[PDB]
Amino acid sequence: TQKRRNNGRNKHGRGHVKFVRCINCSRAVPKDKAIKRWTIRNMVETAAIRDLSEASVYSEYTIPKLYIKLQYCVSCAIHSRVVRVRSREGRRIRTPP
Amino acid sequence: GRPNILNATDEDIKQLLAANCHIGSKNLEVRMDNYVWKRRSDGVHILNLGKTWEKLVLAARVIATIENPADVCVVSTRTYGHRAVLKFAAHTGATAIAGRFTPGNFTNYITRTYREPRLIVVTDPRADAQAIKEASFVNIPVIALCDTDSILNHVDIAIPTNNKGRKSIGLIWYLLAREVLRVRGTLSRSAPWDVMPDLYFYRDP
Amino acid sequence: GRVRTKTTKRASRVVIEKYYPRLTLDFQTNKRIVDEVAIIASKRLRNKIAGYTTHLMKRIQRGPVRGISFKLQEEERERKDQYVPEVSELEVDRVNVDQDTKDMLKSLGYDQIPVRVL
Amino acid sequence: VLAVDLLNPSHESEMRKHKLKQLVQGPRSFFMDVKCPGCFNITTVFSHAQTVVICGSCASVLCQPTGGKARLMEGCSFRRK
Amino acid sequence: EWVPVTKLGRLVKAGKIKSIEEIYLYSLPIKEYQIVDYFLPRLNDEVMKVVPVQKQTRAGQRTRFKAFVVIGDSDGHVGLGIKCAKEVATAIRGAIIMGKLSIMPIRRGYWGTALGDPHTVPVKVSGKCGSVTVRLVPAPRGAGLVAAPVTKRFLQLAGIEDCYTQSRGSTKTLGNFVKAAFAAASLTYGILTPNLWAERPFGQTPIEEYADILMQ
Amino acid sequence: MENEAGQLVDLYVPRKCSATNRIIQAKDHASVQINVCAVDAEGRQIPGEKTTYAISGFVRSKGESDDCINRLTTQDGLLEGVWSYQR
RNA sequence: UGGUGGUGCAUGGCCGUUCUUAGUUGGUGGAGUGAUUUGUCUGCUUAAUUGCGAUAACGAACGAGACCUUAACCUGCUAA
RNA sequence: GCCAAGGAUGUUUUCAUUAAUCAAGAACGAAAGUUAGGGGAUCGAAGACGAUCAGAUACCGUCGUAGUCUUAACCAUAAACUAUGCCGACUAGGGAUCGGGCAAUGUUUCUCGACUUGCUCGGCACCUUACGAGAAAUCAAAGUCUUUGGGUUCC
RNA sequence: CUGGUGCCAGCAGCCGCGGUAAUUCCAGCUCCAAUAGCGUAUAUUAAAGUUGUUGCAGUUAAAAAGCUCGUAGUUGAACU
Ligand SMILES: [Zn+2]
Ligand SMILES: [Zn+2]
Repeated sequence: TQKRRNNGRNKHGRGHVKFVRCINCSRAVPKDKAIKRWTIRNMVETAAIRDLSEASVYSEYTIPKLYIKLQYCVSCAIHSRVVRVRSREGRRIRTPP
Repeated sequence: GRPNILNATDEDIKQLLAANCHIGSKNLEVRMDNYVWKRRSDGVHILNLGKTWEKLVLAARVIATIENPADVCVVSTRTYGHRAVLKFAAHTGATAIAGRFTPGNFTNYITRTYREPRLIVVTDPRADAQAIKEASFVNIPVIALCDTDSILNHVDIAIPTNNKGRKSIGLIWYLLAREVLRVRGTLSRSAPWDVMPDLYFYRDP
Repeated sequence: GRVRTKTTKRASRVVIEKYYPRLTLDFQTNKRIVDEVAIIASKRLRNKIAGYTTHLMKRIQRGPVRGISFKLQEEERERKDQYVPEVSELEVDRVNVDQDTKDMLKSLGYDQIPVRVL
Repeated sequence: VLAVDLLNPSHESEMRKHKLKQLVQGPRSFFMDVKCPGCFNITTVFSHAQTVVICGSCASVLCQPTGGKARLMEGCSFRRK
Repeated sequence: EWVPVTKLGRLVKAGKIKSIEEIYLYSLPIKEYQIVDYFLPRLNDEVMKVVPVQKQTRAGQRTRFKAFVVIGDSDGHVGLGIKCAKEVATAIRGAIIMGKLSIMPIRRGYWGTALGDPHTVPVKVSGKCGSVTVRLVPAPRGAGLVAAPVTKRFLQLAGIEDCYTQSRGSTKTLGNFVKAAFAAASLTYGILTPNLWAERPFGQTPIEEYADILMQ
Repeated sequence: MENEAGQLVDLYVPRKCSATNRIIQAKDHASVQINVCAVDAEGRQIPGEKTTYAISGFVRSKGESDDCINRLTTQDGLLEGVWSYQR
């Protein structure tokens, strides 16, 4: 029974896709079949901005930030709750929440 | 065949133009390609007023020649058409339903709400798709106020108007009620009707 | 949890729609009229009905409620529904914002002289 | 719909159609006559010419072969027949 | 005592509709079985089967007796009724009600030259419901009803004396078998024959003709 | 159909659709027939005179009922300027 | 004919757990050829399928609630 | 950078049936595996140790063999998948998307490019619907099939 | 319907019955289909649209070859 029309991943007009590695476990996962998530974080805590401003120079200069991308396999994404099992009708909703 | 007295009535044409009964939505639906004029810029479809009026008189004639005035149902789920359908049922012997439709009115012959009318007039096929569905189930002709963004399934007579604005809804229901009242009974064509279309409009208030 | 039951809701709805004009907001008076009109079995149920009824009275006094209607509200509806202003869609000098509608009016032969353009 | 005059399509409808999908297929190109901006001779050129046409008199490149219609650069007036 | 609730039922109670074919001409939905009873008496029914279809509930099992009834007048009207009820009697009476509500007209013709009354289905008519298709084809006079016992009984109640039947799929499912046979029997009027080429005057319809009586 | 005696024998003759010329079944609840009366000058439609059109359920489900009704009215002369054969 | 001789896997009546809590059974309609499904729930809230609200559902019933007992606060309403 | 090639598009360009399908017959054919040479950083079959449960012997951590790279010869298979042979015709509504072409007295750029809009051809697809199909899941093909026949291989 | 054994004896083409209330085990009675015939075994035909030219099926039940070229073979646009 074909659960998903995509068969679990988006791939059309192609025969092979270069695989990548997971993060929590580092499993072999296809590039499209993986789960891509964005975690844009700051270099300090929300409560550490005041301490940094008191103990910084350069006239309260803008604190930088870190952009990193995470690739999760199916099992790790489900376990880490970044991706969860949905109902049959709700599976088709590809729009992010 | 068709008398020339039933015509554009330029004054009412100007009223429809001011009420924006020709300013439709951005989609076309193909099934109403004939009811639209040349495509205005920024994707606004303008409706042919002549065709709109001709369909309106045809709808009025269909509403006419019904032996029992009390078996003409009116449906309006949207709050915009509540006042229009109430005034339509006040001026004409028809019946009107506003808001909730309670699916199973025409079917389900056991319920108290069962009415079985002979002809159904619908304010908006998209918002009243339940009523059209039951009408197809129970063999009832359908007249509907339809825009370019409206499905015409199981719709026999379509009035190509805005269907969205309160001015467009009120004016069309007033014109339809006036036309059906001029077709028979009283209210001769030469004498203007005492009531005016702004009564059909629904206020907040 | 002090959620009322359907019996209290219906009983409160019927008394307010039956005796709205002569009802008094005072708890003692509305309990009196509830006792004199209803055939309530127990005083506890009567008190709960009266409490819900007077809460509905304060709610209506604060703002109109669509869940309950009576003769006064029906008369208000039948009076406000006849309001009519002057004509609005055949006034304001002329129609405005009509670029291609003028062309369609000229083509149809029902062209109206008053037209602006954009 | 359900009643279409296939024998006599709309003129606008035929224009908004592929050259082959029409009721009768036919060319959409045209042969035009070009005069040099500083001469008096005539030259017949094709709309979708593939090769550069060289005028026999004192003139520059007559047309540039593009993917579709040939580019016209010099200040010449063309008549279509 | 029968009290009519629909306008068609009230007209039938008044005894003003001519025949059930007038209703069939305009395809008015039928919600009461009393109108069919009044317009079609002496209808004989046959109980094809009763089966104990069960549902696996939380603790035990919810069993409902499913009954199949074919009711026909043996003159051109048959109906199929499937009803699930707690006991045989209520299931049978319920299935009879569905059959009466689903009574459908059957068109009959001749195999060759039109001599006497019609005896067979006019053309080849087929009906498929759930991989089981039943094909009724015309047969010469006296050929009999070459069919399964269930389909033979259905055609006897349908009023056809000669017909050849072909069956496919899992015929052991009697519910699908009778439904496919009923569809094949009922689609005969849906085949546009060269006979049905003359245009009818588009009659007045009983409701539009008799709406004045629909008062008080 | 007729037998040797020439008398039409059948339960009934089903009505053919006015748009696509198809038989309307006995259980075709989607199919409806509408009636439009004849109007003289200054309104006051003549009672007892009308023209009827039957639209089959297949057409109504497909959504072609509106266009078919417009075509039928144009052919019968009860409507003008809304349906064009050229398209 | 008596049996406190046996069979609680033959059962009747009753009792104890599931359940000191919160669901169950129909009808008429809509979906599926059928088994079945909706009605019996997005949301909020309650001990509660308790209620408001939308709602192919509508109309019902049982249960809960509701009902009864007990416990104090007080009435000179015929009293010893 | 060079060499050879390919589809689509434009075309009042050339030949004129030169075409579809394939038994047999041949080219290519992941990864792993083989023969040798060169090369061998990380990972890593086998293996080496230490918790682990009663037993671990396997998962876990470190190291680490063949292997993973390249050259010249091999083979011939996988969930080699769109679990869906190829060619041809017809069949509903929408919006995105790649390549090409046509039109814009539309915007923009130091003669053309970028953006936007409309039409068309050729692809990758998506949403709705089901006239229609199916046993259903579902399918614009798995439709045009009891109303069964456009042509042709494999099974 | 009645007596005997009681998951045993045994039936039983298949499902299935037989652990004391056996309509299926063996004895009595009655009835049923055929009749000087009935039954059993084997080979074949119809069933079998489960050999499909008529007339099967190949996404998930059995089955589209990893892909491409292409010969026998089959099929072959319109017009005189
Ligand atoms: Zn992982
Ligand atoms: Zn030149």
